[PDB]
This record gives sequence, C-alpha cells and structure tokens, in this order.
Amino acid sequence: ELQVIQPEKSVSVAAGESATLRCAMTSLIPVGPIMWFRGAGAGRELIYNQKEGHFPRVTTVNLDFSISISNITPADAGTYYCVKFRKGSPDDVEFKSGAGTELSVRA
Ligand SMILES: [Cl-]
Repeated sequence: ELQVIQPEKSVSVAAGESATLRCAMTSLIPVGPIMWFRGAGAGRELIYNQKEGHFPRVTTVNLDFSISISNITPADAGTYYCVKFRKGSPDDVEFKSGAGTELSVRA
C-alpha cells in the first residue's frame, strides 16, 4: 500500500528565510487529501490543505506534496507531518503519516 515519504528528518532555517518541507506519496490510492500539520496530537495545527482553507504563508512546490512556508520566525519551530487521508463519510480518515520533519530556526 501507499507510503508517505518525507526525505528530510530536519531542516535548519535562518529566521526570515523560507522553509521547504518535502513530501511525496508513493500511490494515488486510496483517494483522499494530503495535508500538512504542525504536531501529531489531537491538538495538531493544520498548516496546509489544497482544496479548502486559507493558508497565505504556504506555497506548493501528482505525487509531490512539498510546500514552502514564507518568512520563518522562531515561533514556526516544530515538527511538521505530511498526512494522507482516505475519503470517508461523513469525514475523511487519516490513512498514513509521514515520519515528520523538524523545522529548527537559526535566530
Ligand atoms: Cl480509493
């Protein structure tokens, strides 16, 4: 079945630069959205979703789900996960997560 590839375990970024967070899926099946989160708890923060939501700091770089986050500050430090969902009803359901990429900030 599908695997989620986050080739970087960590990215060091100087404050004020952009951060590139890389992700690929190995398959298009099951159909469902790919999202980026900061954190892996229930309280994780949605960082990017393609079809819905407003994410002004995020640009996408199909099996490539890599993103760029503009103007990084120390507050952006954390671990970022690229997560595949399967379509569900009423809600989509998490199918697989990438390993996470830690964003560290050089102040
Ligand atoms: Cl499917």
